Amino acid sequence: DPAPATTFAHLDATTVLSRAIAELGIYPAVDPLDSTSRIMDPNIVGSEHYDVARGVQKILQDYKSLQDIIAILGMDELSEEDKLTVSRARKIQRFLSQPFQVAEVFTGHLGKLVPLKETIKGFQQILAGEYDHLPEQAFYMVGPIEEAVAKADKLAE
Amino acid sequence: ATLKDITRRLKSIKNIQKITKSMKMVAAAKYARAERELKPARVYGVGSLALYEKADIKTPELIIGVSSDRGLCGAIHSSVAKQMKSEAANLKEVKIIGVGDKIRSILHRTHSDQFLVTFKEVGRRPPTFGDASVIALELLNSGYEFDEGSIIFNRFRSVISYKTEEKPIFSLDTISSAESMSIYDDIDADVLRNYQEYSLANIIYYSLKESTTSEQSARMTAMDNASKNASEMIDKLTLTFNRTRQAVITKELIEIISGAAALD
Amino acid sequence: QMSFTFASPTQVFFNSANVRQVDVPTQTGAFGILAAHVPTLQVLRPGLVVVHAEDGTTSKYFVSSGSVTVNADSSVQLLAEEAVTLDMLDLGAAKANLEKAQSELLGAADEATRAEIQIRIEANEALVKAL
Amino acid sequence: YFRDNGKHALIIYDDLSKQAVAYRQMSLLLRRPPGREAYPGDVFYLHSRLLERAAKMNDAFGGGSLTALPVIETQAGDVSAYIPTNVISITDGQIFLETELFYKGIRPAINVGLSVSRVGSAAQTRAM
Amino acid sequence: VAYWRQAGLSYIRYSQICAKAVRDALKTEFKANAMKTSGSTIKIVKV
Amino acid sequence: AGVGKTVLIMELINNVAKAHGGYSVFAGVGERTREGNDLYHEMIESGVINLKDATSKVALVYGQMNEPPGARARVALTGLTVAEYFRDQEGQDVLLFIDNIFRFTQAGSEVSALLGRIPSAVGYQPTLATDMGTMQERITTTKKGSITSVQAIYVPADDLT
Repeated sequence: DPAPATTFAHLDATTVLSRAIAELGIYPAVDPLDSTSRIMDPNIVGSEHYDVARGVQKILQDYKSLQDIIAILGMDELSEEDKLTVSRARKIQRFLSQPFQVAEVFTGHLGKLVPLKETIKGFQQILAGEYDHLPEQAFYMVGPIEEAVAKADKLAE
Repeated sequence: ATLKDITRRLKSIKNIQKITKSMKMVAAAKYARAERELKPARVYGVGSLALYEKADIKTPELIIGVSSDRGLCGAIHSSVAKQMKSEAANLKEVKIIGVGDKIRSILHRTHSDQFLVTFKEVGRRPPTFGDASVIALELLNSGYEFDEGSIIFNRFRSVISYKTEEKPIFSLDTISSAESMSIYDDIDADVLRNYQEYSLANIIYYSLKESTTSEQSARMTAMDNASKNASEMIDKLTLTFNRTRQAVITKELIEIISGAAALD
Repeated sequence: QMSFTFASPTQVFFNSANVRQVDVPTQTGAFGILAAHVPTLQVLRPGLVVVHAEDGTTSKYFVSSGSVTVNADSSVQLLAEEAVTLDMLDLGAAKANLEKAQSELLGAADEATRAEIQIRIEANEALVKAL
Repeated sequence: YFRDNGKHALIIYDDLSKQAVAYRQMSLLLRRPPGREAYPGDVFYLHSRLLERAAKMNDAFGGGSLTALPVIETQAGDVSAYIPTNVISITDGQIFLETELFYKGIRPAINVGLSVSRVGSAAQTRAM
Repeated sequence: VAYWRQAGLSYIRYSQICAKAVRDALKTEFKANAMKTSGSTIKIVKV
Repeated sequence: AGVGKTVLIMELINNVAKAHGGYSVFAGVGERTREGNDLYHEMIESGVINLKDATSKVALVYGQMNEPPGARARVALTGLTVAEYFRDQEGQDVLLFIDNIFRFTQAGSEVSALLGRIPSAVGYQPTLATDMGTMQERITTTKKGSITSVQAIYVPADDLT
């Protein structure tokens, strides 16, 4: 649509919220694959952030790729590292779900603010596979990754 | 993408779908057959083991596993692949036997050496007892002599289910010649071997047939799944289609007229 | 009594059926194990299997091979590699086979080959039993 | 004429697609509203009367006929297209021709399934 | 016997010759049916 | 199509309009004169039209493709108008066999364009709703009869969204 189409030029950061993500109830409901800032770059934001993000961006992306097959066609016609990424992407997915403190009316949850490190680290860890044996709901509606672990434990009963 | 693309997809996807059913029912038919055969077989392999485990069987102080040729019949094969790969360390000459041509690169690539034999035509035309004997006979007449031994196959449980089963293979005729087993014998080292033998074929057959049957159903399933999957998916697309389709149409009339016969 | 389990891979005829006895041309011998009977394994010859079914009926069979498996218990299991009911077997052939067989043996140089013939000879003969 | 003279005539309209184009063009140039797919509406009507003029006359009309063999050239199989849809709704069937077979050799190469005779069949041959 | 068994020969082989001789045996179409059993195609992979 | 369509229809006429002392109207909008011709003979044949009754049981009102739009466009309304007499006045449960609102719809729009009107979306007459509204609303059961309406529906593109 031309309007949004135009808009981008005038932007510096776009938050495109994904109807799908939203639809997954995930709140953050983002279309993270177009919630962006041009000002993403190791140069600017330090590479760690950047890279991790790129690893993520990627991870989702690859994952994205599969989806079309899997959609009718499930797994095992895929390798399990693909599964790993998928899962990770999924954990991550859930991890982006980060509750809403404001809208306890909507959520009941209290929402989180994640100071950056828990984020950078957070993903580095999941990526590190450090989370890759936890229940995915652990990341679901959490902010700081530790809490996801905490949440994991209890979700692990 | 555009209706084209979408259709390209759609088109092919049905084709697939159709195909997917084609593979499916053929397999299901095979399945039907597979069931039948399972009757004498059922007995038969079950029998072997009810000698072996009329009594029980033991080890001294080899494995064999079997599966199909193709995938897309679930990960049926992967299971045996898995479960024999798990084994081997302990052993006690080592051999593995993977009959299977799925077990062939899901397992003939590790034990591609420590395999004793592998058989092909592992399904993909209907295998029979004859084959079990075939595969049996020379196997004996081998130089890897049997140390340990388990037979891993997909034991069918119902079409819906198999559990990759395992048995012990104690072809090693000193299992037979020994223990209480010799006390359940009550007659010499001929028939000992020649049952150990005979029963090995029975089980081989059986196990195999269970496997293949499992496979047969698993392929059905795999082929099943898909043709359903396709169906839903079509359903979404076909809209997306339309929508863009009219969207277009309409919209062009706009540009054509009043959009460009606005005054044009 | 005996639960007689009669099968070939291919055909299961009686399955732990209350048969009185089966007299079995095991390579082992022809013995008529009735009912239960100690653990014993006997390997099935080719012969005819006579299934004294606990009822005065005896079903006839040719057994070719396999093993019968003699539990301790009542259930005795002929698992004949080949077991066929005599019904489907063929004299024209039996003789015919035998002739041939006998022809072959003679050139079937080496114990194994001769054997193969001999087995066969034996076989045809064992058909010839019933034929 | 023939139709009315008992004579059985065959007109093959070969092909109307190009005509339609022309016609549309004609409308538009006439300013005169066109319509669908930029084509005028009564390009249907146009043909409808025409094609209604292809008909099987009774005996009063000598039993004649004017059989109309329209041609439509599928433009990439497109028929969804307004006029074909028109025509489709008009016809007494359409005889779908398919390439693949042609390429197969298979000449006739038709897709019979897609071929249709809505009516044709009160006019065959027991033998057949 | 042993002219085969002590020709070694798999017991399977024996058996299979027997059975094969049965397959060899049988009447008419019955004998057709022989071949069923002698699915034995089983490709000879061998490592 | 002609899957004893007509036959069935004829049979339906039989089943109700006979049985229940109904009435029928057939409005042939944009059909083939030939098929209607055929239909005639069918109708004769069926005896729902009798050549012996110019008051048989079915009025065929035809505004075949060969007409200019307006005629085809009106032929349903026309018929409707008859049926309303028949409904109210003749008190009847009219069966109004309508062939074929789609072609009607189509016809309506044809003029919409050519009338220089803007036929609304997808090309279709902006008044599509109101024309319908009034039409569909012309149809009903009153305190008098019913015009029970049987509408042939050509399904554009097997699509109907």
